Amino acid sequence: MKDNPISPTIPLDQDGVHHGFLKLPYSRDDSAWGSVMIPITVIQNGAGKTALLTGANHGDEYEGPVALQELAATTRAEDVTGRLIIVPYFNYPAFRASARTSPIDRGNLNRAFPGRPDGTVTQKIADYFQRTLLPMADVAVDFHSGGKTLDFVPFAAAHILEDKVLQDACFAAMQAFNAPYSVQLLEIDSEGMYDTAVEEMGKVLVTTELGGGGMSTARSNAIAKKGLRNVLIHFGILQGEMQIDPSVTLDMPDGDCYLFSEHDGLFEIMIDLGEPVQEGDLVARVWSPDRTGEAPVEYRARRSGVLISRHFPGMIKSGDCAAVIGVVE
Amino acid sequence: MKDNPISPTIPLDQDGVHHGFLKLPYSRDDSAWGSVMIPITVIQNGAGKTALLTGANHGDEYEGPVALQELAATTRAEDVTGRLIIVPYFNYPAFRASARTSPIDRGNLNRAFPGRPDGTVTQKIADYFQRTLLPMADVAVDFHSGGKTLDFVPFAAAHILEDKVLQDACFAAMQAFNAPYSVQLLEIDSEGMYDTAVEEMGKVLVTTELGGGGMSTARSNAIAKKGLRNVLIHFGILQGEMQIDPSVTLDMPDGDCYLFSEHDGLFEIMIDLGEPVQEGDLVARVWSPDRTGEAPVEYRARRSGVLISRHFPGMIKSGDCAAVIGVVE
Amino acid sequence: MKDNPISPTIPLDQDGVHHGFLKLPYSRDDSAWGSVMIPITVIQNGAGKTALLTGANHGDEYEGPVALQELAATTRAEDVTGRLIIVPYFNYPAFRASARTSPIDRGNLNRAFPGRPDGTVTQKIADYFQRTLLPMADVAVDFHSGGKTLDFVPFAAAHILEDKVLQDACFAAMQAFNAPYSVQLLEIDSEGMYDTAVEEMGKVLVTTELGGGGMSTARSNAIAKKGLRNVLIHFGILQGEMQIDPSVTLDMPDGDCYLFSEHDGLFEIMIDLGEPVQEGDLVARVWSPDRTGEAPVEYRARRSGVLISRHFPGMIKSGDCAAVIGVVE
Amino acid sequence: MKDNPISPTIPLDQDGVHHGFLKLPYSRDDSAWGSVMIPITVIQNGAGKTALLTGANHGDEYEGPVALQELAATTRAEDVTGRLIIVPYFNYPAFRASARTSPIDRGNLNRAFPGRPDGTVTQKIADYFQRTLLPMADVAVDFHSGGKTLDFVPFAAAHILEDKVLQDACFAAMQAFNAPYSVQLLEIDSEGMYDTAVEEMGKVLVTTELGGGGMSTARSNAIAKKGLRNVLIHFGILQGEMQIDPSVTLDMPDGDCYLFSEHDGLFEIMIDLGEPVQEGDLVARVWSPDRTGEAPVEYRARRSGVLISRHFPGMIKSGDCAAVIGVVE
Amino acid sequence: MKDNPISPTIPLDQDGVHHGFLKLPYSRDDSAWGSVMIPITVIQNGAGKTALLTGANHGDEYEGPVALQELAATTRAEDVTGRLIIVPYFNYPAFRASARTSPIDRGNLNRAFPGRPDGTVTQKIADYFQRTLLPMADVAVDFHSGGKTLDFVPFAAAHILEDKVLQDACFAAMQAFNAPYSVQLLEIDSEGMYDTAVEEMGKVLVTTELGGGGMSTARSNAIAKKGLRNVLIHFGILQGEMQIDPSVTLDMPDGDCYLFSEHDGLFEIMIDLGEPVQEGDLVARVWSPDRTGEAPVEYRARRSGVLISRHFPGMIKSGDCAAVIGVVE
Amino acid sequence: MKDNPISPTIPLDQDGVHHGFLKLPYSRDDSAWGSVMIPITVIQNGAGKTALLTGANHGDEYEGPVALQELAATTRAEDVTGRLIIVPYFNYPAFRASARTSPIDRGNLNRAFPGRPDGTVTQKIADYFQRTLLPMADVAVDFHSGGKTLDFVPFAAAHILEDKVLQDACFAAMQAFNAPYSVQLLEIDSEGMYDTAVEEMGKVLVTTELGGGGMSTARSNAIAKKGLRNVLIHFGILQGEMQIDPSVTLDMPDGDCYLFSEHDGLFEIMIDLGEPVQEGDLVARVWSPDRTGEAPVEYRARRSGVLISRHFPGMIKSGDCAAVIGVVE
Ligand SMILES: [Ca+2]
Ligand SMILES: [Ca+2]
Ligand SMILES: [Ca+2]
Ligand SMILES: [Ca+2]
Ligand SMILES: [Ca+2]
Ligand SMILES: [Ca+2]
Ligand SMILES: [Cl-]
Ligand SMILES: [Cl-]
Ligand SMILES: [Cl-]
Ligand SMILES: [Cl-]
Ligand SMILES: [Cl-]
Ligand SMILES: [Cl-]
Repeated sequence: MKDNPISPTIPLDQDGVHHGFLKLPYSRDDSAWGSVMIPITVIQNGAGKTALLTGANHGDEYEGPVALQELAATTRAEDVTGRLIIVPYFNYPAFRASARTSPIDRGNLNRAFPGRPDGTVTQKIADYFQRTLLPMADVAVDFHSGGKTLDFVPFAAAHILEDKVLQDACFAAMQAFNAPYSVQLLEIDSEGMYDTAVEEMGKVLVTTELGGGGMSTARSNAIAKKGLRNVLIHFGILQGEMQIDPSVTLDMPDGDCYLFSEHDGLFEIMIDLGEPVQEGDLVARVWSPDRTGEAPVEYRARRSGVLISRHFPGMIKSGDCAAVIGVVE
Repeated sequence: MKDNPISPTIPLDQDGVHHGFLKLPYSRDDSAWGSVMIPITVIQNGAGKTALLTGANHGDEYEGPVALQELAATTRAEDVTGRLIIVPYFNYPAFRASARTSPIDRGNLNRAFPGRPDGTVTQKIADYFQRTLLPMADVAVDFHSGGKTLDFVPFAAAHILEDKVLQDACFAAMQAFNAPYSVQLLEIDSEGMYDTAVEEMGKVLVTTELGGGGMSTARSNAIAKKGLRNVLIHFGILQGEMQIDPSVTLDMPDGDCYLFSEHDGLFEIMIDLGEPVQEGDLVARVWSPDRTGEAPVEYRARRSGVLISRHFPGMIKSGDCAAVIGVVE
Repeated sequence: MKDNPISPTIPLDQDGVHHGFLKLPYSRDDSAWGSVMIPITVIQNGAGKTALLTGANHGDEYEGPVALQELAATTRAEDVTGRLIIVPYFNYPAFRASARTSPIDRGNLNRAFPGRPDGTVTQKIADYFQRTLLPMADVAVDFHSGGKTLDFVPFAAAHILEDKVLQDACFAAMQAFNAPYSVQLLEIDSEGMYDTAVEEMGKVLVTTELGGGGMSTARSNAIAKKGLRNVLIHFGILQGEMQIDPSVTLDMPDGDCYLFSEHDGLFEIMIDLGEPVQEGDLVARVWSPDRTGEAPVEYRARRSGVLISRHFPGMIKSGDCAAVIGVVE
Repeated sequence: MKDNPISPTIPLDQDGVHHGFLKLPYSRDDSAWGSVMIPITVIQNGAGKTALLTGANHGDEYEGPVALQELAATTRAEDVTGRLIIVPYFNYPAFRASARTSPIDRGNLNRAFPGRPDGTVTQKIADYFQRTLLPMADVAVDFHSGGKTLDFVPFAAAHILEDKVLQDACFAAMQAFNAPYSVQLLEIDSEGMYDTAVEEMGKVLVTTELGGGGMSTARSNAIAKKGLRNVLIHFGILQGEMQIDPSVTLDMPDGDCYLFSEHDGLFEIMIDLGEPVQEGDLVARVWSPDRTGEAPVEYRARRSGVLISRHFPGMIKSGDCAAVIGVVE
Repeated sequence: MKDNPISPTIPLDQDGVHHGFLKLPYSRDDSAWGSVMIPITVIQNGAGKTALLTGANHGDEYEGPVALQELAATTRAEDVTGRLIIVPYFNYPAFRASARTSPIDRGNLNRAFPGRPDGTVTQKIADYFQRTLLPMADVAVDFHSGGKTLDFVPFAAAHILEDKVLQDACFAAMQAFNAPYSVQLLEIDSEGMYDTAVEEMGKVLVTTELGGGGMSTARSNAIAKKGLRNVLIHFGILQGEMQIDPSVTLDMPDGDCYLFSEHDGLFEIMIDLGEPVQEGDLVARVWSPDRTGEAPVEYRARRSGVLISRHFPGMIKSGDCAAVIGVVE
Repeated sequence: MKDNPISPTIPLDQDGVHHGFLKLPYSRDDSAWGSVMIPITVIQNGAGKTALLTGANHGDEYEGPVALQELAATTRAEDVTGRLIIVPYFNYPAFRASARTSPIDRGNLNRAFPGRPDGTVTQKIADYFQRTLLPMADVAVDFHSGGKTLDFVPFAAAHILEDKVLQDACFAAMQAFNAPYSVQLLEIDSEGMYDTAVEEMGKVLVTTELGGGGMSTARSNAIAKKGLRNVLIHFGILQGEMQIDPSVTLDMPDGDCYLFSEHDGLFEIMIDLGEPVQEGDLVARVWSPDRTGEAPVEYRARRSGVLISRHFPGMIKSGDCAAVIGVVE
């Protein structure tokens, strides 16, 4: 396989604090000899694990990026035993466009793995992570949130894996994160995902869904920072005492959606995130976007639980997931 | 002045429940003989005031539209003493585009008054309301929310007016709405506004800011429905007992913004809506959108209070209002 | 009033055949020192009336432009007694974009009159015609067709005017055109129209609707050529014998539309142009564009007649005129 | 091969009338957890063939969709012996955009076969038809028309195939359709086509070209309905007597085009669809789109015949097929 | 007249060096409570004239902006006797888009005067300069270059004015600038121009054309810096000795263009900027953009001189000014 | 492999002068039966080499196209001994869009080789050149310039190749071209390039960089014409005496860039093309595009030399190559 064309502007394996870029050549109409300059910080000191920390895998998901920018700007080499490789804006082009996917190639980075060194920009990013960065990491933390179109109760997630020893390691790392909700689930759609790239190498992956709507709050930003610091202590890279608060564990959500809208319209949710519903209760109504006087279409809960995910925008489209009802363990 | 070209598909002054459209002729490349069909419901019965009820003055503001669609679809003529003229989607084209302003003319309907019958689509809407609908109304309720770029604590607002008798009437109607926050304020920018069109006629206007972010919640939707029902009881059009809960009154916010961003970047708010801050406390930080390792720009509270408004999206732009700190009476 | 900035590249009042442009200065991002070069041909010889002949008042209407390009390219000075001022592409920018309206300013040239010399490109075109060209003309012929969104039976039209002497002159010119259908109608929407600009000067105007759909046929192109040659003989500018065929006269259509769609969908017309319908007969059905199994919405004839106009495209929008039923005299 | 991700919202093999959707997951910036909901109706009763019926393979071709929506909405289970699988909008996204090709991926569905379950939306549609739906069908009817850029005399077509037994079966089905014109032709460009997908399985395919211009007429819509009903009787699925009218058979058109334009301009056709031309007769002229006085470019018939296809829009581009001359058998 | 809504973030009349913004409120879909933050620097010390210095009146013209950014960043209060008001990016939105005109309103700022406080963004900029900034200035320097579509020999220009005393003052200031070419000309198109706004107040205006093509060179940047420093010494605001080099004076160019292209194509200029041509010499040829083998269209010099302006891009459009031939005094 | 679908409208191997097109079928929404008509001229006479001559490999690079259009229009068969195959607009769609890459597929033709007959338009062009045209050529001349974003001193280039006999042949052809600068360099990025397609067949390739900025001058156009005529004499196809002027040879530039910008802003170059710099001298400064008063970012020469390449536009982006310093042999 050809070598990936990315070259860092900083060394990745030297002691100290280094701030620079992954330079990905990108020739196009408005820059014949141009590049995508992906921000990166490496902090390395003494002996320990290397953690690869990413935010904005999707460009409209902000909690991880806030936590990672602060981490990169405020952590001293002397506080670290091991290595932090910090990339707050993973699909950097998508992040710059405030979009889930890249405006260069419409690439969903989270489904681009293992990528290729001679493909689209998004594929070249994936390939560099697959073959260059991940092999130097022992563990990975990849932050997600709902994005502009979805909102979730704030959870950390661990995966059901064939390797039960790794599964337990991932579960322990997820507990350390200590988000207000905790999940362990089988990933239905594992092919091409970043999580799969990490896990199939035998490495612990920590992942989240920390809110959504294309925004973040002080509370959600604080969940990301605590969770990040906690897992970094768990991995032995940072030192100190972990913050431990109550967490609500959700029964195996099957990761699937059952309340798909069959109509475009004005979206009216009937309960808010985290709140209970009984089987048959109204979860949402879709009102006509183009006339008055018409009965709304109703979406009812198929079982009892709490609302764990919702369509975010005021307007919903045919085929959109309206809501997901989860079950507290 | 020429007559406005809008013609309703239903009568506006007949007893009963009528659902139809304001047909605004709109000739353009993709429809030579086309129209904007603005949904409208009229419900009239017995004797009483006429209320003109609008939502989606701005197209990305959803609480009012939910409350008004439900009102139009579920109210019986026999429940009404007076007249309801219900227009859930006021700048209908903006609403269809999920945008603050119309995609036809970039018109901000809320600053288009008094409009003109021979202008842009937005101006023709304004002119029809100014000269045809408002003169048949005794009172008006015009719902707002922050839109995609802003979020507010949920308030009902009444204006400081030169006519102190009307000012008191507006204040009383705002109290009846009974949102979780209550405001009375002088409008700095009154020229061209819908509120001014109503108030300068000597008529009570009820207005709100019920959340934002281009979405609504069951809680915010419920605030709109209760407030609407309450004011309609206050105006004698609907009957029943009002729902009265506690409300927090905000001292005269001067309606202005003091924490303008001077930088594009990643927006980190430090406290959430409704939460307290002391003078000099950090309210927000703007992180570099294109590198790591840089100290963030900080925005500090100029006085003590609670956060009443915030920039919503993850990314903030130079010149955006970051936040507004209000003071509890 | 300022002088219009248009300058012809040819003289407009010299004997012979001259082909050139109306140069309208147009400074913009992609040409700081640029122009719109509107094609024009002047043919002048001996003594007689001047006719001003325009096509593509709307840019997606093609019969007139075909007839006028052929006229400009094939008429000898020696065949003319008077003057032809031939502008096949009247809203030239709209014509170049294959659009009803200009892509520069969205201007509908047909409603831009009297225009202004310091306005938008479309307004400057109108102003030049209003103050420079029309005053040198005795008569005008302005070709229309339905455009991309409409189709009409092919008619020549004369207007009901306050000046009954001019009305009769216009009627006679319309009869000479001898399209397969003939109409005389009161124009409901006369303000700003080209037709009004001509007629209020006391001048004969010949106008048409010769088909539509953004295309033309050999038959429709031939209707335009015969009609043009006929009226030019009637006006004494060209010599020869007129072609006279049968014409169907339509009773005063009121120029208005009664079968507006209230739904977006798949458009199914039930009779074709020129064909009869009885009162209450189905004229069109609108099928759901996004599901199967739903009963279609039906549009029925309000009176007996023949179909004289129809919505053209497969997809119809809310507020589109579906069809117009006319009555044979 | 991976399973296709499409799941129907209805059963496809149960007796009765079922209306629903093929849910194709489609995650993108404006819907992270979204779908393309392709309308589908299944009608099954008793014993017989299964027919797979598609319209809007190309999204700007309307006759088939009208005929299929009516079929899905008006056919009773009790009228059927066999199964109808009805998909009026085959490239559903293209249909929603009124475009030949999908706005998601620019996919021409008619050249996307056999597709793949992990490709673009258009490829996933093709793959589902190739591996799931077609194998449950005995016969297929796939409607085409010219689209926005082309118009054809209305024909049903059967293909010259290597399997002469199937060729005869296809020919018989085409005769039953009984369009006003009949063709049997060798398909030059068979790779990737839907027709090839059906035929190479040993299955009868019925295909058409029923007009064009991005519109349909009552006559063309009626041709589609009769042809559909006729072939469904021929296949034994519906009962009744076929409608048989005269049909004109065209000699093997070689499916190729010889009158390509080498110029952009104003398109003037000289004869209309179905009308005769002699060898060397003028078929079309292209006039300058940007000046007057220039001789037009002429396109002449290479042999005698009738006009069977034409460029539709008023403006023609360099490299566009102007016209095709066919020969009556 | 209403007050302009712009408020500076810095004082404009205080001694010292102040860097900030003109905050122009700008509410729109992507920022409800947003602003255009126009950069501004004020440097004031001791006694003297105030100069108002602008670059990027057009956003794709770069020499002035380079010279003004350096001036604002490197000049000490102690070096100044008077006041510098420095706005390197005058049509700031156009500058941010690298466009001649604003992407907000397509406004050409140079023709927006006197503007209005309640108009478009561009008009509000003009109004603030007309009524607030210009009245506090004694002199103005407004830099231009050709932009993306034009290139000029580098000149400073002074205007022929009715006030001959001011005319002489402007001429003297232009000589001090000492560009490699010098011009004094009557402005044909004076209405709405910035230059007119300054001059009609009785104030000296210094203007330029320092190159073009949407770029600048070290030589052209150096012409701007020397010229700026020179005029600031001439006005008594900066101290030191002026740089004086040879300058070529051009005879009254009439500011008009005579070699307009009547064709789109590949543009071949035959002589370069500053080089001589004789009457009848070939100045440019336009080659067909869509075929080979065709004779090019030729543009010949109407009189002897030197090339002072040229169309820049490889592709030229109908109506573009190809070139202007000037005459050395 | 399938045959490429391109068919010439002229013979390619007949004596004489032939002007026509490569017809590449291209079906799309705005032309169902359309084509890309690539201009081509073939001139053949007597005995000799065939040269394949291309311009506008990138569509915004104009010197080659000017030289080749003139060559195709002015060369007589009788002047030729051999064959010229002249394609002035190689990526024809990119040329028509004045873009580096095709607007159809964003294809960079120069990296599309060997292409495929069933791929994108750009790939089909490449495939036709790879398998049809190149095999009939003995030599190739492929013109480049910087494009809209880059400017270069005008050089002819020859490559360092493994076949040292061919390397010497290429070097000799480059010397004959006799541009004002001469280079021989190892191509770092050879995979997929046109140059590689030619050279790996054992054939001499002549290539250039003759200026840039999306424009050309009489001087740069003249460099292209002389160089073309010279190499055609060297190859024995045209007769006459070569023009020989001084040429500056550049030491092996490594073809790489070391002064990448890490900042968006206003670009100020400090020396111009061809001018000397010493190690550590300032080559460029990037000024803030959104405020005043800030120190600029500086880019310094890493070694002594002359400026051989520069970023062209006024605005530079993060990751853009600012400049390249070369060394005179
Ligand atoms: Ca440790
Ligand atoms: Ca009452
Ligand atoms: Ca006569
Ligand atoms: Ca049967
Ligand atoms: Ca002084
Ligand atoms: Ca020879
Ligand atoms: Cl994903
Ligand atoms: Cl507002
Ligand atoms: Cl009109
Ligand atoms: Cl096809
Ligand atoms: Cl200007
Ligand atoms: Cl390249």
